[PDB]
Amino acid sequence: LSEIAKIMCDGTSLINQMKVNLLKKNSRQIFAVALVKHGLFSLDILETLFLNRAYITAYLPDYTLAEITKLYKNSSDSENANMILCSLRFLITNFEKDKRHGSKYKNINWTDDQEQAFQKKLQDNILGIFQVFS
Repeated sequence: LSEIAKIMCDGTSLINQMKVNLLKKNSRQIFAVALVKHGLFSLDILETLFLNRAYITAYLPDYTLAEITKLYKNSSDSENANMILCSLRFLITNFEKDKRHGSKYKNINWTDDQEQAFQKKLQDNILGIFQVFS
């Protein structure tokens, strides 16, 4: 209810309505990203993450401003801070996304197939992210 505690002071009764929009209005990605960096990459939990308010329009945009902020956490004991994000680098498309490979991405291991595949995919959005950076 911290959000409910935050939304309450955020304005009276109509706040419950603005609670749903303002939830993802800022970050549906950084929210995911920090969470994806926090513990779990599971899309089902990601659904259950935003299912606590009010469909896939949240997970649709999850593919671009999104990918950027996830790369802004890179900072031995912090060696996995890269790994946790490094695993978030492998995972991508709807085929690979919609399935339990989302929980298998963190199993990295990394296929030699993708090694040339996502390099094409990151280079697709490599320019867009800097358009957000710059």
